[PDB]
Amino acid sequence: WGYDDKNGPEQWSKLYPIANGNNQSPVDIKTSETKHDTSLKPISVSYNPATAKEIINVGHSFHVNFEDNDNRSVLKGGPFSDSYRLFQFHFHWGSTNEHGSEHTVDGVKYSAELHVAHWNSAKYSSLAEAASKADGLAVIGVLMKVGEANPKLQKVLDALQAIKTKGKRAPFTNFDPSTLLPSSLDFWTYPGSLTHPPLYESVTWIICKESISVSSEQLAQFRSLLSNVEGDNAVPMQHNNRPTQPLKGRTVRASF
Ligand SMILES: NS(=O)(=O)c1cc(-c2nnn[nH]2)c(NCc2cccs2)cc1Cl
Ligand SMILES: [Zn+2]
Repeated sequence: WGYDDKNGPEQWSKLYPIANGNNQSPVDIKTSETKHDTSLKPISVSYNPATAKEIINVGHSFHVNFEDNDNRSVLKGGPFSDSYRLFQFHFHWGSTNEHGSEHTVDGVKYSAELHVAHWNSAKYSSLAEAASKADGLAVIGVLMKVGEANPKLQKVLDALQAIKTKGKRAPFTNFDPSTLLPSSLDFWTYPGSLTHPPLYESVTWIICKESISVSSEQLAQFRSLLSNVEGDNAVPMQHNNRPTQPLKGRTVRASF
């Protein structure tokens, strides 16, 4: 699976027919159609930098994975009664600065998007159990607007040189990804899906109102990762953002 013409978002529905389901992600958030929900509590994140484990080139992207054997690193609040356990963060980007976010806001496309992913450790005992459950996953999305270089990305960007080709992996330790979140945690929430196969409709999306910055040159560092395995002809990871999907009657709630 990838973002090419023959393995990309338009091809996913042949093995994953949920791609055409009613709770698919990402979406365009129309702010005139959001419903302010008074019952939404503030997002609370409390992550232990010691849970940072590994950075991996997965061919179409890179993932930073976390130790998830215990509740050292948790998300609570917002729409949730259950505590969610941090397990990964990653980014999405586009071929040029003009697009690359997954979510849009009032049709506006940003240059990239951060995803911070968690699984419901109150109700389930593993990511594998949680992955397919309607209440199983919680992902914070942060829209990334091209502009000033973001110094909080530095450890992540410095690590990429050790995972240049598909399947390379390296230790990635002592990192608290709450340092990447915007200063305001005002958010939108809706019920949706993984944005990559297998596209399970198991994700409660938390989309931050406030963007964070990224430079043109930092985006170029993402696009210079290689989708090929070592020794093959180099094939840059140009883009990995899924198009926005129909809301199909879902309501986006606003904390603000
Ligand atoms: N983009 S996203 O909706 O945040 C997302 C994307 C992926 C992905 N992207 N590439 N490969 N996997 C993912 N992988 C881990 C899994 C969890 C459960 C089953 S597989 C988890 C999340 Cl939440
Ligand atoms: Zn993602």
